[PDB]
Amino acid sequence: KSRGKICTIGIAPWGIVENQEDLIGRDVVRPYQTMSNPMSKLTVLNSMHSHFILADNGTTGKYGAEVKLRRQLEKHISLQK
Amino acid sequence: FQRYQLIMTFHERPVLPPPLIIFSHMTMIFQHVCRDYGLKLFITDDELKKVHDFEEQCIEEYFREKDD
Repeated sequence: KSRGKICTIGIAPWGIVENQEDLIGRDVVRPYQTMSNPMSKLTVLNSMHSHFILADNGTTGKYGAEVKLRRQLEKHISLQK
Repeated sequence: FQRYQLIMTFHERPVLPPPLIIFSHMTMIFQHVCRDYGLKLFITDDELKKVHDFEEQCIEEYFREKDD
């Protein structure tokens, strides 16, 4: 209904995306599928987001790899002039 | 509408006028034994991608304006 863009930024762990593959292409457009498989035990990347920051601690299938980084980034951008 | 046909038929014509076009006709026979612009415009993949993005932006803006 409206013009303009919203700078929505997602900070998600790398171990929860439904396709760890199909994204390894460096500086090249990689098609992604929004179809959700309930039996895949993971979740798809939410569309309608402008940018993503995929942080990994080396594990796969568990959270906790992005809360501290997100809080540190919020602290650093809060002090920005 | 006919401006296009005029431009095309003078782009396809030889250089020398009909009083001295007989020279240009002999060279075609000699070259018988052997369009960057004016018709088309060839562009790279980056330019093609930018053109496609511009066209998608234009069509979505057109539909949004029509609905509003």
